[PDB]
Amino acid sequence: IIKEFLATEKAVKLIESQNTLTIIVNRNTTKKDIKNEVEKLFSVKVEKINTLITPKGEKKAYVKLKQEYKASDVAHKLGML
Amino acid sequence: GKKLLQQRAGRGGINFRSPSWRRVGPARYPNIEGDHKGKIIDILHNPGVTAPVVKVKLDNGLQFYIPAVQGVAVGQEI
Amino acid sequence: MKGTPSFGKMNKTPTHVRCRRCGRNSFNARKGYCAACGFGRSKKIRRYSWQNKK
Amino acid sequence: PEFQLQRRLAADIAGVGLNNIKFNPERLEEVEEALTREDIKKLIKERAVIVNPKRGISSGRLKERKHKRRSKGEGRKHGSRKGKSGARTGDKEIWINKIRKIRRYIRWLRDNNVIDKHTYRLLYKRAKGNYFKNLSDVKSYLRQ
Amino acid sequence: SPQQRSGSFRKVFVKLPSGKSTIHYERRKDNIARCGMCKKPLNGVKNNYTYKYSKTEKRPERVYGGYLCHKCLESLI
Amino acid sequence: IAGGGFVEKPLLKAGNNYWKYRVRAVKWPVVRGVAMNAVSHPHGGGLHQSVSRPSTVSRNAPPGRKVGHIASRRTGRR
Amino acid sequence: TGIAGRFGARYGSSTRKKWKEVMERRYMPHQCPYCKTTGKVVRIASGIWYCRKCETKWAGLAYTP
Amino acid sequence: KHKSLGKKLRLGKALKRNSPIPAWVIIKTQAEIRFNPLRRNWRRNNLKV
Amino acid sequence: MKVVKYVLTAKIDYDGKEIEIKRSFRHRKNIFEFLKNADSNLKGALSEYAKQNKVKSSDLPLNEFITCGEIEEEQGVMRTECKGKEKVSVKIEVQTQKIAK
RNA sequence: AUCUAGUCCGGGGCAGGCUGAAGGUGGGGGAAACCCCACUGGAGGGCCGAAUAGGGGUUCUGACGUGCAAUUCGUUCCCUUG
RNA sequence: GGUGCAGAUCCCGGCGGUAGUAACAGCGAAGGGGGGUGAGAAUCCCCCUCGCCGGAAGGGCAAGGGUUUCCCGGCAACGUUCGUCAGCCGGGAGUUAGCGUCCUAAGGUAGGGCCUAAUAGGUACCUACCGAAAGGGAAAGGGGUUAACAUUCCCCUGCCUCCCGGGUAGGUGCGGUAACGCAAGCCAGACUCCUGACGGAUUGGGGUAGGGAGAGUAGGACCACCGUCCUACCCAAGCACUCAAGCCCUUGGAGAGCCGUAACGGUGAGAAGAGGGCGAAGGUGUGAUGGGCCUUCCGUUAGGAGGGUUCUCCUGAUCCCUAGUCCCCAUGAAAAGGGAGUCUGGAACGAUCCCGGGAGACCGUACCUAGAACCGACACUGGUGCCCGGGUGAGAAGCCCAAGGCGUCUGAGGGGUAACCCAGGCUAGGGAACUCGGCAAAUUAGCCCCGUAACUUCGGGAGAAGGGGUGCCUAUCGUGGUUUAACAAAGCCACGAUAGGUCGCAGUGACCAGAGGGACCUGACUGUUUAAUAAAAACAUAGGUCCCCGCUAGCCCGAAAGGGUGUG
Repeated sequence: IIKEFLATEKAVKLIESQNTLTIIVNRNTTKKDIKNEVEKLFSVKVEKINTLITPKGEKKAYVKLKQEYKASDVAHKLGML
Repeated sequence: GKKLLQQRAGRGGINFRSPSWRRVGPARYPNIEGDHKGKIIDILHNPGVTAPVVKVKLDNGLQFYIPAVQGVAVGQEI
Repeated sequence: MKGTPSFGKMNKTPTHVRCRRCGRNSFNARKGYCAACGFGRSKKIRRYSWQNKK
Repeated sequence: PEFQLQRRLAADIAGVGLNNIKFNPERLEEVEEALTREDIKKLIKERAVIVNPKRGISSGRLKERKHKRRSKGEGRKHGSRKGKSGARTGDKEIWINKIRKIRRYIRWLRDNNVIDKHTYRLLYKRAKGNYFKNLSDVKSYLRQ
Repeated sequence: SPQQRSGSFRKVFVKLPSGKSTIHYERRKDNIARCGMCKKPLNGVKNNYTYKYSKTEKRPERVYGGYLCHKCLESLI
Repeated sequence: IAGGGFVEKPLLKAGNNYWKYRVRAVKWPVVRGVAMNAVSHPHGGGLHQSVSRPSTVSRNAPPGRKVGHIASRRTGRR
Repeated sequence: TGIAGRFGARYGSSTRKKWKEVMERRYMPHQCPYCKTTGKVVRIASGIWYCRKCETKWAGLAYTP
Repeated sequence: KHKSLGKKLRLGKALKRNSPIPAWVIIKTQAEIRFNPLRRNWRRNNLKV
Repeated sequence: MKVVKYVLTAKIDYDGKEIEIKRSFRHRKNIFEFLKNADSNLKGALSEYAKQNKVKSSDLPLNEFITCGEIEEEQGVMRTECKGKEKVSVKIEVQTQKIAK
């Protein structure tokens, strides 16, 4: 289950440059779909995701959106921009 | 004191087993009950044997190995 | 050589690693056994009459 | 007051070693505020980030020398060689070339009817027998 | 990653108009597939490190075409 | 069985001897004991290399002590 | 002495002479019992022989067919 | 690094945090100079896995 | 983007039918070894022609094709001829076009 | 038994040269027995040789000898397809 | 009543003296000037120059360390000096894969059973499973982008596995005599076969990296006079085509000889010669009117506009594939995973074809690979790795210089510099008188040619010994290779000789680089070993010789099951 919206200086470009999102979820150590989580929480289609294991103990995933969904909007809806 | 060199072989360690996987197989007479005819198909060398061996097919379809005997060739029938 | 170089080759893996039970990096992979947490050949926990001086 | 950033970055953007990179002794003030690869890229065109062209070994001398070496037998004498006899030239290779060239010559002679079959074989056997030594020498023998 | 055998030490500079030279690794060759009874060097079957799904192209139209030549085979039919 | 005239060709080289038993569990090369330390051989020890005891022993001899001439019918070259 | 010296001057001539005589019999041209002495047979290993015409493997001695 | 996620997969008390003391906490304690004695370093130490 | 290119259009002349093929080069070295033997090249080029659209048995059964003439250039135009045995010949024509913008 | 001893299994290496056994071929001397020469041939627990290619540590009882280090450094040796 | 202390080479804590003494040398590095920052500068930063390394101080890759990576701010210690600086401290950020996981050897375990009183004991048998980040094992690269990682993110080309949708060869096709060639049905089997899969030596052919040559195109250095050198000139995978050996298919018919090799050889069992087939590496098109490479100019915030990026040749890998041939008392791993062949049953729809569509767990992914990132208690000349330009030159030898890196193998400055020590160089004359001992040190040394004893195991000894030449330049010539290339010419290119002239003490000018000979003893030799006082005659050796023994043997080990010499 989704836990936070990371806001590093690296991330901010990605939501602009590639309309992706840096979101870190539980370490459930089993995923078929971090995908279908977002749309029931944000009504957005997914195009790709990936796997990260940070040394601080969290699990990061680069999720990018199809062009019909400008990721900056939902972030602005969330409220860091 | 410390046991003999002959004594050491009594442990059955690595230093005394053979790498028979590098060897062709156990060459003893396969068990038959009557009379059958076989043909030689191959001759191979077996390292720790000091004697060549033979691979022979059985008329009933069996694989086995016997020490090779003088003046016998592939394709001859036994 | 018997001096320092004898310590040289000592960069390879530890012959005893984290055994999952007692939290001691003392699992001899090579012997397929932990000499600390007892996991490997005793169902019971390895415990002795002389854990210390009496 | 340390800005390796710019110095390090330029090497990657130009694919050359760090030590071969220089800055303007003047424009330090307008190069410090570079923070991005974009910035270094923009500044290199503006000639703030001077890139050192790769140097090279000048070679005019050896051009003269090798030409001096080759044509007129300059220094090639046997009194100036470090290696042993066959070291410079592998005799086996020479025999290979030698045996090769004579054979294909007489083949061309046969397939063009220069000589007959029985002439060929006697010629061929001699070649394996080291009877000849040279293409000119072997070809000379043909006119007897 | 340590210097190994899995890949022929190739480079790139012949067929090349840009300016850049590097290295590549690629796995070893195959041969015509394995077992042994007639030990006959076969022919006429395709064996590449990829398989183009070419059905017959990798097998002769003879009766035992992919199997072996007629040197050691008349023991079955 | 094939292998006639097997040992006529001399080994000529301990290398051959080394690769003759490379797979057979014979311990190679064999090491004599009389020069060994007495701590690990019945006839070991001694500055003057000599036979310590008459090598022939009785049949009831314990294992690890039966060495040398074992149950010999006769000795000598002839 | 030819092949007897291919190791130089080592190991003793008497040993060499023994190794000498037997070796030629291996390389002395033989007669294939199956095809014929036409081609020459070779000793892959003790008991292993076939010329390059008969293609007939058979059991030989240690060093002779 | 081909660490087989037995040591990096575990994070925290294993493979984490030779950390400095939190700042504002120091203000609270008013302590002279606050430390974590558990301080270690890669060059001078050998973490017991 | 590449610059300068050599276009070769060879008109194949066999029985009745005239065949022409289009294929170019990149370094001015390709031409010579292309015509080094070209029998593998041309027959494959023909086989491509059959492959690309239609038809079989155009000039495939051509036997050993005797090389070609000698390549010639007057207005820098590489020209030569290649005939084979009988009733089989092909022409050679080369253009050097500057791609430009 | 991460060192060392040994073994087994699976892997990684030995820049360049030299020497030239067997056999092959052609000349030449005599019918012979066969012999000499030329080349070819490329076998060998063979030879020289790359500080750090790799190995060992030989003399300098050479420096250090409250170290570069609880066994080294520089010189100075022998091995290198087994 | 733990009871009174100077010790017990007492224990523990503090601090003495030797004392600002040793050391901060020794393993071939080295800095200098000018400017900046900041309180503070030999030590930090900017510029220029210079020296050193340069088969490693360079480049890329592990196990291990675990943030050592990057950004921002700092200096009490931490750094062998200092210090504005750092692998140090303090504040923040940072690794993505449809292109390890699977199987298996040495073996191991866990269970069922054979013993053990029991066992956390052994276990020959059976079963199940573990066992490689260099074994095998489906499939991608190219460019491009952040301070930080990338075959993973952006674009194009793909590609593989599986699953859908449509037609298509198919179930009912095909050419030739053939070698075989190809859009061949489907799914259930069942069996069998066929690389995967295995050593060393030696040699050829064919390739490819890297390089050079010349002209040309733009830029820089050059300059007392010449005009020369360097700079950039070039693009993968996949996709289409392609061939050199080898091995096969017809025809063909040859020896008193023919074919052919580098060599060995092939030849009536069909050689020769003709036609063909299967068919590496590579190469060529495409991808690629996109980028990449240099560069001109205008803009100079912001960007903007052009140019070219060619041609002809050479050598050339320890980097590949492809072949022969030799060696063995060594005969050089097995699975999974693939593919095919044959026979049975099934339904008629139906693909190993193409076209469109969909998907492809989880986890490894930062950095360093070592004169500062690992271990040796340290920022340690110890070890642990592995792999990879020119000239001179056989060379990965030495030298110097390319690429790159460094002036942190981290303390420095003064000086006519005493002695002395360690590294060196050189010494007239005598030349082993020193000396246990010629220890040390010296002398020779590369190469070609000539020439080479006694003895012997006839193979060597043997670079025995000894002698002679070796430079530079002006010409030449021969040989061979190479380019579409019988030869032969042309350009190239290597090699090997000849003549002539000429300089110096010196002509393997440095560097690199045997002193040799004779008599005798011992050990046959190569080999191995006393890590950290010993390398040898000590051990092993090839061989002779004897002993035991007919497998339920002999030999040896345990408590017992039995184990191993025994896949004999």
